Amino acid sequence: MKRTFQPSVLKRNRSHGFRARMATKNGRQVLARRRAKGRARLTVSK
Amino acid sequence: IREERLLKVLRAPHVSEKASTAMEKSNTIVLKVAKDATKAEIKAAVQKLFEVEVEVVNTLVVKGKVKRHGQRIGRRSDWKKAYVTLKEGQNLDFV
Amino acid sequence: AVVKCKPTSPGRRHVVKVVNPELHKGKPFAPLLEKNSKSGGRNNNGRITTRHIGGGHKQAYRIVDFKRNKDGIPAVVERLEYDPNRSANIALVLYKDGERRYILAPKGLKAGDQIQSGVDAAIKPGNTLPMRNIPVGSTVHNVEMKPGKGGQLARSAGTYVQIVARDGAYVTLRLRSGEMRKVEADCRATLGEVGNAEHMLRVLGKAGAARWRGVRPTVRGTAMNPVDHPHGGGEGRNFGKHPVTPWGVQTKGKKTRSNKRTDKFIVRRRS
RNA sequence: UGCGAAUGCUGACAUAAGUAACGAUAAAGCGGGUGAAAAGCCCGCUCGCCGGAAGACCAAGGGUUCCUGUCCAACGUUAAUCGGGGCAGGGUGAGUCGACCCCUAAGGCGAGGCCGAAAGGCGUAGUCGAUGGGAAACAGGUUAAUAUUCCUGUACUUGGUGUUACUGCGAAGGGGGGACGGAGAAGGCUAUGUUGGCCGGGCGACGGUUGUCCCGGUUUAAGCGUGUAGGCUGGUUUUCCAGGCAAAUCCGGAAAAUCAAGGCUGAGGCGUGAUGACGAGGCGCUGAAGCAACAAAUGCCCUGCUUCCAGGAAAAGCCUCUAAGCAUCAGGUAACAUCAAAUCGUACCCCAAACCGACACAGGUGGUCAGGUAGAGAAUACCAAGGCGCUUGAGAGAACUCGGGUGAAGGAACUAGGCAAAAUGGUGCCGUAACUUCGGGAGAAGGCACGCUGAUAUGUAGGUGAGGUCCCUCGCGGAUGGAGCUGAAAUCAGUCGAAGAUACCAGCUGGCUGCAACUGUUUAUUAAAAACACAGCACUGUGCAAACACGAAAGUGGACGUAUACGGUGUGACG
RNA sequence: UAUAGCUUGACACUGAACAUUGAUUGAUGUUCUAACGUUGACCCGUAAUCCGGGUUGCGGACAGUGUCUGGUGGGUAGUUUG
Ligand SMILES: [Mg+2]
Ligand SMILES: [Mg+2]
Ligand SMILES: [Mg+2]
Ligand SMILES: [Mg+2]
Ligand SMILES: [Mg+2]
Ligand SMILES: [Mg+2]
Ligand SMILES: [Mg+2]
Ligand SMILES: [Mg+2]
Ligand SMILES: [Mg+2]
Ligand SMILES: [Mg+2]
Ligand SMILES: [Mg+2]
Ligand SMILES: [Mg+2]
Ligand SMILES: [Mg+2]
Ligand SMILES: [Mg+2]
Ligand SMILES: [Mg+2]
Ligand SMILES: [Mg+2]
Ligand SMILES: [Mg+2]
Ligand SMILES: [Mg+2]
Ligand SMILES: [Mg+2]
Ligand SMILES: [Mg+2]
Ligand SMILES: [Mg+2]
Ligand SMILES: [Mg+2]
Ligand SMILES: [Mg+2]
Ligand SMILES: [Mg+2]
Ligand SMILES: [Mg+2]
Ligand SMILES: [Mg+2]
Ligand SMILES: [Mg+2]
Ligand SMILES: [Mg+2]
Ligand SMILES: [Mg+2]
Ligand SMILES: [Mg+2]
Ligand SMILES: [Mg+2]
Ligand SMILES: [Mg+2]
Ligand SMILES: [Mg+2]
Ligand SMILES: [Mg+2]
Ligand SMILES: [Mg+2]
Ligand SMILES: [Mg+2]
Ligand SMILES: [Mg+2]
Ligand SMILES: [Mg+2]
Ligand SMILES: [Mg+2]
Ligand SMILES: [Mg+2]
Ligand SMILES: [Mg+2]
Ligand SMILES: [Mg+2]
Ligand SMILES: [Mg+2]
Ligand SMILES: [Mg+2]
Ligand SMILES: [Mg+2]
Ligand SMILES: [Mg+2]
Ligand SMILES: [Mg+2]
Ligand SMILES: [Mg+2]
Ligand SMILES: [Mg+2]
Ligand SMILES: [Mg+2]
Ligand SMILES: [Mg+2]
Ligand SMILES: [Mg+2]
Ligand SMILES: [Mg+2]
Ligand SMILES: [Mg+2]
Ligand SMILES: [Mg+2]
Ligand SMILES: [Mg+2]
Ligand SMILES: [Mg+2]
Ligand SMILES: [Mg+2]
Ligand SMILES: [Mg+2]
Ligand SMILES: [Mg+2]
Ligand SMILES: [Mg+2]
Ligand SMILES: [Mg+2]
Ligand SMILES: [Mg+2]
Ligand SMILES: [Mg+2]
Ligand SMILES: [Mg+2]
Ligand SMILES: [Mg+2]
Ligand SMILES: [Mg+2]
Ligand SMILES: [Mg+2]
Ligand SMILES: [Mg+2]
Ligand SMILES: [Mg+2]
Ligand SMILES: [Mg+2]
Ligand SMILES: [Mg+2]
Ligand SMILES: [Mg+2]
Ligand SMILES: [Mg+2]
Ligand SMILES: [Mg+2]
Ligand SMILES: [Mg+2]
Ligand SMILES: [Mg+2]
Ligand SMILES: [Mg+2]
Ligand SMILES: [Mg+2]
Ligand SMILES: [Mg+2]
Ligand SMILES: [Mg+2]
Ligand SMILES: [Mg+2]
Ligand SMILES: [Mg+2]
Ligand SMILES: [Mg+2]
Ligand SMILES: [Mg+2]
Ligand SMILES: [Mg+2]
Ligand SMILES: [Mg+2]
Ligand SMILES: [Mg+2]
Ligand SMILES: [Mg+2]
Ligand SMILES: [Mg+2]
Ligand SMILES: [Mg+2]
Ligand SMILES: [Mg+2]
Ligand SMILES: [Mg+2]
Ligand SMILES: [Mg+2]
Ligand SMILES: [Mg+2]
Ligand SMILES: [Mg+2]
Ligand SMILES: [Mg+2]
Ligand SMILES: [Mg+2]
Repeated sequence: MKRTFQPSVLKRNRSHGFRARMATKNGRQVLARRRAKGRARLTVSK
Repeated sequence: IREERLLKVLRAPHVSEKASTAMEKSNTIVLKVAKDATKAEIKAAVQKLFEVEVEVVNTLVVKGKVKRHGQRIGRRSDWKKAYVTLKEGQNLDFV
Repeated sequence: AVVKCKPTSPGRRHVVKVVNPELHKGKPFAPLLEKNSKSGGRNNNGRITTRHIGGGHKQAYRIVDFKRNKDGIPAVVERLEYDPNRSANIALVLYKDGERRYILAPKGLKAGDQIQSGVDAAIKPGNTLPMRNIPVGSTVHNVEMKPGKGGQLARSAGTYVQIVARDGAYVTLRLRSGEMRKVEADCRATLGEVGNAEHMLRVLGKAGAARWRGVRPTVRGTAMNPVDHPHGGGEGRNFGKHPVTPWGVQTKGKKTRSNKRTDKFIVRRRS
């Protein structure tokens, strides 16, 4: 049957993209936390 | 267009079976060009350097494949492929 | 006219509709409609501020003239039209200078009638003028509350207010709810009553009829759980508590009006 | 600092055990080839399955899985020479397809602004935001892999510039259009199919088959011209008023003069496109026929028409009118000639082994195409095009389990309970009770006929409809006319079988009674119900800056509503 | 046991003049504008249903807000119930 993950790139980028993170302050804090940990991938941008 | 710009747009002639078949049947040469080279500057650089009269230019961006050199996995860079169509009375000059 | 459907199917048994043959058929006037998007009972925050709203048919908004500021210009009723936004029907009127507008169709006004609005206008159904010039005891509708704000009182179908007294600058009106309210005499009104008085004799007949108008199902608080409604749940059918709204406030008789700004304008409460 | 325990943590290895299982019972057999090795690879002939799909093609999602060569280390639930596996190379060609771009919906952000301990919330002007509106291409050919992109032929759209001949052009403004609902139906059509003609080939391993016989084909687009079935709508003129903030020659209103027409839209048809392409076959060359009638779409006219209430986007492109400003200038118009149409995607899978399910998983996944025979039918059965035999096989034919078939006599005696099974099942006609809200109950119940052949009637009723004749500007015209094609149903007589709704498909029925009026909703994953909802009823609050609700507040919903309205509560048709 | 909300009074924003009236000081009522409200009208910023300013009109020391305060307050919260 229908599972919980329905892949859509538009919804993905509008929810978790880089510009979405930079738009809000908590998103910028998330990006800072990810840069501090040394994540090779900050967001879902491709 | 800048003369220094046309010198850098061309990369290399593309050797292949399809390219050779098009060269002797459609009178079209396949060339490796810069990724940012447009059709206008491609035609200008070809007419300036190869000394051939270009009819029309078709381009396409080839995506790089994933390979493995030893134990490391890499991704080859992308490159644009130009189908330069010369006029019927024009042959190609190799220099 | 009023007509009862035939009990062919179980949904048409109790349906009682009102079909007006004098209403215009076809698309309304083009340069008088506006985009009207449904809300669903949700405010700017997105939460449901008013329950039981949502769905229904699509509706274009008809710009209705409630102020009637075009004074000293005769107008002729072109045709009565249907309005889904209000319970009263509207009438497209044409002015002497070639201007079309929407007005609340009063009771009895048919196509081809002459209407005017102004201090110099005449006393007839559909004419607008300041309440200081309207004779006492007359039945008016689309009455303003401020001098130049537009008609707010008696705008539904079959509603009307009566001028019970005029003393100085204020005019005492008897509202449709039985209230006596003082209003500035400089405010305007329209003679007659609001048409479509047979609107209250209609019966939907089925839940689908209510769902077409944007009304959603109402769940009784007694059928909910204690966490959902103050009436809460229980073992079987138990109430055991005073009836209250779903926020703790006691309904069924408790007055909720608290407004000291407009008490001076209210003569006698309803009953 | 000492380990045997803490259902202790990590790694390795036993046990069950060479046991279950190898993932839909659609199915395989044989010959040849390669190969170390062949049930699984390729080729060939038979067999079986799907065929509103297990076929074809897109949008999402994935990203090289696409094609070629090579390898069988690991992966593939077996082997593997094979692969969506490893390695190398190749492959995606656009002014016309989509993105991009112009315009907006819901919604988002938001200069100033308001509000708020801060962080921030709302929001004007604006700017983003498709799932919507806006310019333009078709047919054939070609690769191992791309094609509406490459080639051939034949087209179309937009913009810049230059020249020639005319000319009031101009918006961040006004008007029109864009521009819009459900259901029903038939008038003409087309896609398409059947048959007849013609063309090419055959005269059949077994009784006949030179004919009313067998097989196959019988195709052709966009565009341009013509302007038809149909649909909508009176046209031109002049004087006036100024509603569209200013103006208007535009729209709006008024008055008279005039003509019986005018304009817009519009499938399909025909000519051209096309002396071409394609074309069964024959020898990379050539290549005949390529027509007619009938039937007919859910597709087109049709954004039509009728009807109904629940009353059914916006803006831009486009047309039109002028303000400021410019008057041999600019700008606009018509013709021609050149230039430009950039960038990005294009491979491949999308009823799946490639997306979502940890899997090469009996699940899910939006959109378009829609052949023949029966059939009302997109059901169903068998087939076409096309695609597959589902990645462990070979034997035997125990109990037992699973899915089915049949069954003497009896027929619910079983069981908590007719659970499950068995049974009915279609068309046409006849006929049909209590009760009833007069609509129903009802397909009540029940009964009769159904195949094939001949005649009525060498094919009737009906449908379509050619040639000829007459009429009129003279035509895609009207009357006539009926060839031809097509074509039910009924009766009569005969006939065959056990049986003619012969297969698949395809109501079991009646009586009493509780509950809920009913159609609907509900505990995704043990409860679908008497529970929830519901139309109806009553009470109650609210006079608008409404009550009420979300918000420290601003603000928003209520509602661009106004007591015949809105909110809350209880009950639940109707008598 | 508290608290959001609702609600009562006092003080501040919050004034003027008169009449009645309880004790130089309070309360009541009637008029007024100048505080303040205006989700009434027009104009400007401005080719803007936000906002600000101006004029006018209507309300008007009312409403409303701040501190303190009495009541109510399973709406919410923390707990007890040997
Ligand atoms: Mg080209
Ligand atoms: Mg390209
Ligand atoms: Mg790189
Ligand atoms: Mg509009
Ligand atoms: Mg609204
Ligand atoms: Mg309600
Ligand atoms: Mg409405
Ligand atoms: Mg209810
Ligand atoms: Mg109700
Ligand atoms: Mg419950
Ligand atoms: Mg419970
Ligand atoms: Mg409670
Ligand atoms: Mg009980
Ligand atoms: Mg009791
Ligand atoms: Mg140890
Ligand atoms: Mg121990
Ligand atoms: Mg254990
Ligand atoms: Mg064992
Ligand atoms: Mg065993
Ligand atoms: Mg076994
Ligand atoms: Mg098996
Ligand atoms: Mg199994
Ligand atoms: Mg060999
Ligand atoms: Mg073999
Ligand atoms: Mg096999
Ligand atoms: Mg084979
Ligand atoms: Mg089927
Ligand atoms: Mg395919
Ligand atoms: Mg993609
Ligand atoms: Mg993947
Ligand atoms: Mg790709
Ligand atoms: Mg790979
Ligand atoms: Mg492959
Ligand atoms: Mg081996
Ligand atoms: Mg293996
Ligand atoms: Mg390979
Ligand atoms: Mg491979
Ligand atoms: Mg396009
Ligand atoms: Mg918006
Ligand atoms: Mg914002
Ligand atoms: Mg700011
Ligand atoms: Mg935009
Ligand atoms: Mg779109
Ligand atoms: Mg392909
Ligand atoms: Mg406009
Ligand atoms: Mg329009
Ligand atoms: Mg639309
Ligand atoms: Mg429709
Ligand atoms: Mg046809
Ligand atoms: Mg022959
Ligand atoms: Mg023989
Ligand atoms: Mg034949
Ligand atoms: Mg006119
Ligand atoms: Mg209609
Ligand atoms: Mg109605
Ligand atoms: Mg001028
Ligand atoms: Mg492609
Ligand atoms: Mg493709
Ligand atoms: Mg699909
Ligand atoms: Mg599947
Ligand atoms: Mg998968
Ligand atoms: Mg498999
Ligand atoms: Mg699968
Ligand atoms: Mg079929
Ligand atoms: Mg058939
Ligand atoms: Mg059948
Ligand atoms: Mg089959
Ligand atoms: Mg086949
Ligand atoms: Mg397939
Ligand atoms: Mg298998
Ligand atoms: Mg057996
Ligand atoms: Mg069995
Ligand atoms: Mg059986
Ligand atoms: Mg038996
Ligand atoms: Mg028997
Ligand atoms: Mg029996
Ligand atoms: Mg029995
Ligand atoms: Mg028994
Ligand atoms: Mg027994
Ligand atoms: Mg059963
Ligand atoms: Mg059965
Ligand atoms: Mg029957
Ligand atoms: Mg019955
Ligand atoms: Mg026909
Ligand atoms: Mg017999
Ligand atoms: Mg059934
Ligand atoms: Mg009982
Ligand atoms: Mg029920
Ligand atoms: Mg039901
Ligand atoms: Mg359940
Ligand atoms: Mg329920
Ligand atoms: Mg507020
Ligand atoms: Mg509001
Ligand atoms: Mg109840
Ligand atoms: Mg009851
Ligand atoms: Mg304002
Ligand atoms: Mg408590
Ligand atoms: Mg504690």
